[PDB]
Amino acid sequence: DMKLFAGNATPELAQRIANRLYTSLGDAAVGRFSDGEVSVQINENVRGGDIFIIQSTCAPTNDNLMELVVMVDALRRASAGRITAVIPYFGYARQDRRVRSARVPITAKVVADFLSSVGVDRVLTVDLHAEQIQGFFDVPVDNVFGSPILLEDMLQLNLDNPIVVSPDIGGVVRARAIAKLLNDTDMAIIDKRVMHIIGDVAGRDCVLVDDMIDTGGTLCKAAEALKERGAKRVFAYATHPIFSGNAANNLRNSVIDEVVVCDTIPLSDEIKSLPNVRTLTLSGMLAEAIRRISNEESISAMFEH
Amino acid sequence: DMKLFAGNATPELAQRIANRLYTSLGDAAVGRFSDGEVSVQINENVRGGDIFIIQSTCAPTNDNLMELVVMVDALRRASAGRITAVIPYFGYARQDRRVRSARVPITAKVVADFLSSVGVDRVLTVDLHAEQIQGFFDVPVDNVFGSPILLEDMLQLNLDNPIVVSPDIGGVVRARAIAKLLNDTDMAIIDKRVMHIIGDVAGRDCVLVDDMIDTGGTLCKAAEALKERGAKRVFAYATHPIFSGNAANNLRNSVIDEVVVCDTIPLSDEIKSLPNVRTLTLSGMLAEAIRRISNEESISAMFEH
Amino acid sequence: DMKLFAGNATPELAQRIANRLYTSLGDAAVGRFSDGEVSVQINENVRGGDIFIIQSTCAPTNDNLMELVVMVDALRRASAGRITAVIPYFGYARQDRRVRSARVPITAKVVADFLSSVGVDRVLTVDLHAEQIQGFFDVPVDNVFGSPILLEDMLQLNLDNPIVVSPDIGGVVRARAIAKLLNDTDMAIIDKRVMHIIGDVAGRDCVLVDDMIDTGGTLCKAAEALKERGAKRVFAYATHPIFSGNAANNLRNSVIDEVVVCDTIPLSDEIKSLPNVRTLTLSGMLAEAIRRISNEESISAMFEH
Amino acid sequence: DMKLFAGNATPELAQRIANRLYTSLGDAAVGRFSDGEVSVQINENVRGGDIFIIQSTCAPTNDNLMELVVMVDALRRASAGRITAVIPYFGYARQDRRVRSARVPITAKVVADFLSSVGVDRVLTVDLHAEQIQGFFDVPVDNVFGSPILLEDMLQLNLDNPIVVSPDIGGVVRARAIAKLLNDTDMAIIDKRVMHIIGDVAGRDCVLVDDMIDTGGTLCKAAEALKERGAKRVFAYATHPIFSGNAANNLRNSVIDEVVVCDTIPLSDEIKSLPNVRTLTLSGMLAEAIRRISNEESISAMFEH
Amino acid sequence: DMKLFAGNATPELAQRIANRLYTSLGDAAVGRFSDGEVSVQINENVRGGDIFIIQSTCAPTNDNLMELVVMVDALRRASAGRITAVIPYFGYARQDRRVRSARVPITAKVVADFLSSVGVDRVLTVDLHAEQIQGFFDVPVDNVFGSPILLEDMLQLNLDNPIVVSPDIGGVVRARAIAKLLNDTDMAIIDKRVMHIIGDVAGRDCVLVDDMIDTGGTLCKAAEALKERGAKRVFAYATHPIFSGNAANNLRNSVIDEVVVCDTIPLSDEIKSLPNVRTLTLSGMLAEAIRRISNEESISAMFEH
Amino acid sequence: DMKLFAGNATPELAQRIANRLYTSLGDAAVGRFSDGEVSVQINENVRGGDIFIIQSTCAPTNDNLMELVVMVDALRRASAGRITAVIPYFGYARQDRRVRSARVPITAKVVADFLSSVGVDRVLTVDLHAEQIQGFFDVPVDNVFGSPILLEDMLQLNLDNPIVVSPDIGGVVRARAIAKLLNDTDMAIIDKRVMHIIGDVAGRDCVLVDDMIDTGGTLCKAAEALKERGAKRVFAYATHPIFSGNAANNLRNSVIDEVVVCDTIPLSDEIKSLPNVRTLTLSGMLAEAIRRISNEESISAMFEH
Repeated sequence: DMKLFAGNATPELAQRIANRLYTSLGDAAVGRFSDGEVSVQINENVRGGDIFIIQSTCAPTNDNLMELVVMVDALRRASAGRITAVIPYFGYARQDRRVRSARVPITAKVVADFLSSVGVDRVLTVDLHAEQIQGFFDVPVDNVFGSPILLEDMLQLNLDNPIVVSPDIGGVVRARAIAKLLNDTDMAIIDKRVMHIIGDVAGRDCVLVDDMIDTGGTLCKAAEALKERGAKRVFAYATHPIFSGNAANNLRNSVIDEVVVCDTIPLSDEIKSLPNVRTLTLSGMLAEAIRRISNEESISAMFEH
Repeated sequence: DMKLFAGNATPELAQRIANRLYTSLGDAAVGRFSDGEVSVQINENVRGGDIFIIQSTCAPTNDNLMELVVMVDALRRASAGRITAVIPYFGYARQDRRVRSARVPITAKVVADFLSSVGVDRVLTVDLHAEQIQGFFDVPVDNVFGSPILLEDMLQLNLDNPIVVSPDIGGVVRARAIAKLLNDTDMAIIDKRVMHIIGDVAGRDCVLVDDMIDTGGTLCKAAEALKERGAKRVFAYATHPIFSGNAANNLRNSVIDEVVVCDTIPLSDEIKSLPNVRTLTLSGMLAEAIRRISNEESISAMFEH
Repeated sequence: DMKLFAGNATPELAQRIANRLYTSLGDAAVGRFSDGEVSVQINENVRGGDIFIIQSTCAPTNDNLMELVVMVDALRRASAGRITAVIPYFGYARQDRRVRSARVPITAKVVADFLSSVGVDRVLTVDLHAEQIQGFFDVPVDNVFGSPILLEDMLQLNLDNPIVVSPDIGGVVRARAIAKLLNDTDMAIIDKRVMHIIGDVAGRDCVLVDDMIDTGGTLCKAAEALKERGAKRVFAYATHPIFSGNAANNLRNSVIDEVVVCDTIPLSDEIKSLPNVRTLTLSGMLAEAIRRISNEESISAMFEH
Repeated sequence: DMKLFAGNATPELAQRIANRLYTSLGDAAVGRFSDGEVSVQINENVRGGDIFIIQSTCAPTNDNLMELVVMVDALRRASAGRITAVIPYFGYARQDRRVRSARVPITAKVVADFLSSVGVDRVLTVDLHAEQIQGFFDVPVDNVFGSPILLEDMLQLNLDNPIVVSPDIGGVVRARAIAKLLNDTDMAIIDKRVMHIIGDVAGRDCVLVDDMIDTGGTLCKAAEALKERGAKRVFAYATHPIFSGNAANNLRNSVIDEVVVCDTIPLSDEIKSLPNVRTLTLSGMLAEAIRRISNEESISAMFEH
Repeated sequence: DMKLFAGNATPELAQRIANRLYTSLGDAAVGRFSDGEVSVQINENVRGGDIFIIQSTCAPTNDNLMELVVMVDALRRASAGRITAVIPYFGYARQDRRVRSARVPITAKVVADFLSSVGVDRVLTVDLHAEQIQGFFDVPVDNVFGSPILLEDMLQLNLDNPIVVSPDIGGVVRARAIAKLLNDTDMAIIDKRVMHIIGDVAGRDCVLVDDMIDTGGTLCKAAEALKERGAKRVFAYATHPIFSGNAANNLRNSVIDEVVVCDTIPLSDEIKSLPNVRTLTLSGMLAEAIRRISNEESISAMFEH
Repeated sequence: DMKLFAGNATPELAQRIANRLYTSLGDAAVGRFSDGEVSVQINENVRGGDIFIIQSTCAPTNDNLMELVVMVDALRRASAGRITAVIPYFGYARQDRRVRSARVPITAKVVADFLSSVGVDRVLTVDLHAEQIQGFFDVPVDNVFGSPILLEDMLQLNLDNPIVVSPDIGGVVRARAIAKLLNDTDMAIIDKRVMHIIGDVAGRDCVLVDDMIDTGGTLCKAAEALKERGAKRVFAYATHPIFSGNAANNLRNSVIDEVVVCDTIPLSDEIKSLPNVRTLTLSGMLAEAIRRISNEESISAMFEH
């Protein structure tokens, strides 16, 4: 009784997930009216079904989120059994954007409350900030991780002497975990006092790890700082290729030799033109997670022995 | 303790209302981040205050609505006393858009629930469809009407022998009311069997009345149909100048001599270039309504003796 | 696991539905105490069952609605699995009753909220005003239509040259739909300027169509107006036989030759004494709808090819 | 900013309260439509006001309760500041009606939830069962007592040697309290094994005390049982004169010399014809309670030194 | 799909129930941090399962209740299907504790609301005060009774001429029911004017019945009062052995020959040292109730033919 | 109309705040029953008042939290106007306690929801983790900071050459802020690879800064690590003196010369016996914050020019 629907944010990823589930996307016409309002209508029978909506809240964030909530409402009024919102990238949840006024909203809370109000039953995201936002949901949240796929790709290319360098001081726990998993290699930290790199970096291959790349910026500066001191090659691995701002003149005019990202965001054409940017796929893991959520099997058993 | 804030949809109308209230707009920086997410921060002290947010949900509808709800959340977390959302045009509430699938959402209900969830205390709209949407709100809704201003402008230009013609069959009650108010003049109906005009139209001045103009379309066709039979001049009066689609080649290539609208929507530049389109202002009525809501005075006493 | 319960509004219709489902009504003693309060007690085991309550909110409206909500509460506290309220006629939902004070409640909203609060999971009505009230429910609403049965009875009696006449101007969409379905016959409108009948009516058989008959009134006046100009016979078809006020001296002292109604309201004895009033039955359609709701089958597939 | 409104249950008591507050009842037309649905419309301006609704939920209980909730909704949608429901007698709250099925609703809970849902802010009742029902309300409940007025009337008529006799075993705490207050007189209990009267009753004046009289019944039987053994006179004092069933042939064909009740229920004409039934008034206490609730003064200071 | 979890209040009773269900307690580490906060973590996979939590809210009440709600939250965030809270003794629900200030909370309501908020779906208690507290829950409550087991143990020891004596006047209904069930024996009441025992007690065996024993106190005084007049033996039967205060010097320094209680509370060691205190077990009835709740079978059919 | 109430967690701090407000604590008897349940009763009249409850949720956490929610319920049922919960230390909110099972509750969310459910209107805490927990509250939260008082005490004792050292890597932002405020002194970090101290520490006075001290532990180890390399004196400044575990043998058997804490937790006697532990007071700041919250003045204006 599992049915898959998709919006307009990630149609390719939705098609890949549908292919790996040996099914097809549902028949729903999701489009825009003349004045810009979201138009949604369901042409299938979804009564009592187990519905999954694959809709990342990537740029344009507001249109995608409105599509998501309007589809949820249309499916809830059509007597759908359970609605799961598969959101590969959760939009209004970034923590590294704080302009100092102290009178600011909590937009992740707003989005979580609106999702719960419109009728969402479950959430399945990828690499959420798994310390804060899971408390904003009154519905169960299944957070799956893109780290295993990125790490299994890291092990493929046979780095000389890998060292994991966190691009900043906030994200050192993830770097430590990846370093421990990756053959228990060495450890390094970039600190912005200028740059204060901590550890030994000389004649090695560095692997910067992050959950996001917005405008290059911090990653490009960290790569430059640790390549000033004779790092052989610099590989930057990220899960969410937001690539806003310029992010195409920052990557080209940089010393990073390869940026590896996942396919949670469509990765617009100008980035595709770059030669040193390669994208992985989360379709297999997301399909397995969807199948296990539908059948009430252990999601955590997918990531550990 | 009344404070006024504005977003980015209607900044001119908000400034006019603030001028007529002998006050100034509050200091809130409402803008966009690099990736398109709404950024809101309040630079004033709004603790215990009586806050009004002037934000029409016009095109682009989703960005404007997200600005509105994010401002409401930011003000609610800043210990604002009461939050009133002054929405001159309510976006996802049109009834004349029905594509036949029968599995469709009720978007006005979704917007009303999200407004109530984020922390809105009152709503003040202009010319809402005052039979359905007021039941979707669990907060009080003050619906003020743009009919008195349009009618007082109608009486100014000294029509030869005015006759009120409803552009379609759904909106005949409003046409009857305006005809009764306007010196108890004659009555006519356009019916789409082709066009089936009902009543006497010959050597008179016709005044089409509607609450909205989207793409010309129905109004242009009605004007052509009733000018086939020797109508002297045709004036179309509307409250909400949505003007989507073309709405600039429809108006120019038409026989309408003057289109009079209100200022609930910014009325983009290409429409401004047209010579036969003139806009009124609702700033005085909205300012009086805001002042009466703040002081708990009779709003209905503003429109009747 | 389907169980059927009934109150005191429509016991005959409930028995007919139970007969067509090859089952029997549940054992619940629904009665009145000495002081007039509703007494409800369930003598069956309804734990985990799929419960349906057949209770029209017809006159006396308040007693019937109180019976309905008290039965819902009694079944919800008895660990019933799902409760569906089959309401053939929704009571506080009429739109053609507006006395002008502008300070009035929305009673349909009140009833919907109270139904949702007491523990109703689904609603199944017949010929609701399917543009407004479905937004007042936060539970799914299945609106089934009595039009197919009335129309299939219309086609039986072999009208000479049928023409569909809407009794007023508000309900012209339904008349147009029925005219299109009924061999694509002609079209006519009654307008109250006196009566302003639009179209050709002479030597034909007219079929007035409405969703309700309260006191004769509008239908009797329309029949008189269109029989002034040589209409052969006049048949009035309605879904809800409210028949309040007099509605028995209006029908007898009228020129309508046959009034055909459905059995959503018990149709009290004085109306039964009339010879020109004949009632159809919705028991088959309601039984099929109940069976399809219980088994999660397509309700819309019942009404279209 | 205090305004008083009334329904159709207790219009005389509402008028008395309005007279003692030196004000007048608000202008609201509360009536019935042709089909029996409650019609409510507010002809006053109640924006920001402090509204009190005086509406007992006495027989007919369902119509009165529907009037109450419809008035509450009409006032809440008219931007009323605070709504207090003054309910002199709470209807669906009796505990001495238990038919043994164990699958029964809790109707007091249903009424409390519906009152809270429709928009009631406070409740002010008289002689509620102040151990259970106050937990069913999520709004503050002010329970005032009719005991002081009944007791001050008891002390007036100069009983020979008063003894307080509880009509049954459940209500012995109230009898003990009244006996302690009434000059610390003696104590007696009626027990239904036949009747098992406990204590000394001979040559004395007995004063049965209860919060309600439904059909005579228990009180008449207790009076007969304790007058079998030479009780001089028997006075029955109650707060709520429900007087359902017969309650007019039970009182006449009884040995009770005087039944004293309050005016929370209109006390229909046949009871008025009886000579041995006298009614007190709670209008003064209710007016003082309303005035103290509006001004945020101590209600409990009204009943104690 | 049934899983059983336990806290730290009643681990022995939970183990007995798990043994009678031919299963084992789930793997959850419920403990305390250094500062006293409750630590809970689930080491099993409970996705989609039917979870039961066996946790009495006995002394220490606050720690046990916090353990219960924290386990409920941990299981709800782990995608548990349905959570049933098996609470053999409900803590904040006693009615025989009223200190006179009239400004007091309703703690049973607070606990019920917090249980409903944290995510509890059903409640299964033993010998609750089944007239008030069941209305405080918006989730179904299954109240099972320890009376059959106590009564079947009463019939075992072959009393000479049993007479059921209620320890006070409030609990006479339960005493009457047990007397009717126990061979329809005689009836007696203890009344505190000193003690006013009602009925014949001489040369008989008395069986005091209560739902609770807190500090001896009332039961010890009643036993002394009815043994002043030549009662052969006095047996006190209770369901909840709270045994607070002293309750060990009251029982030893008393004339009660045997106190029989159930195992809803762990019955601390000093009480175990007493020779005249014997405990029964509710594990069989609770296991049957759990099995019937999981399989949606009639609970009431467990207690009657 | 401001009234102050206190529980049993922090009676001294509550008395100090009441003294600085020139008022007295309200008359509420907050105690324990025999079985350990919280007993609360209000002996004052709090109708319409502006109530503040000063109750830290410190050890024993569960008893203190239950006292808090029971007082809130008792005051809400007594018609209190607004209830503000002044919680100097929020209990179930620590983030540095993560045992790895991934099936764990979010206890801060549970406490926030229960506070909102029982009827709390506002929260005023001290040095909360101001990035996560403020989103768990649907009521406004006023987070005041103990940093200004600790820093003004730091500047008093005339350190030789102060350097701020963060005890770990998570809390480096607060250390950077305090270093910038404290004459823009130098910066250092302790990193646990053993200890990896970053920066220059030799012949200086180090000032470790943290929001909490639980068991010494991390702070003692950091002090030892940075005193291995010739630090003159080591001062540890904290806001919340939890001091659980041993925390009295860790501090004595350490090289820290002075531990300065605030008075949000009663700081039990064994810690008082230590000579090198000195406590500050937040009573002035909390009194000013309470006064400004009551009068709707700017709280943020208290901490900045």
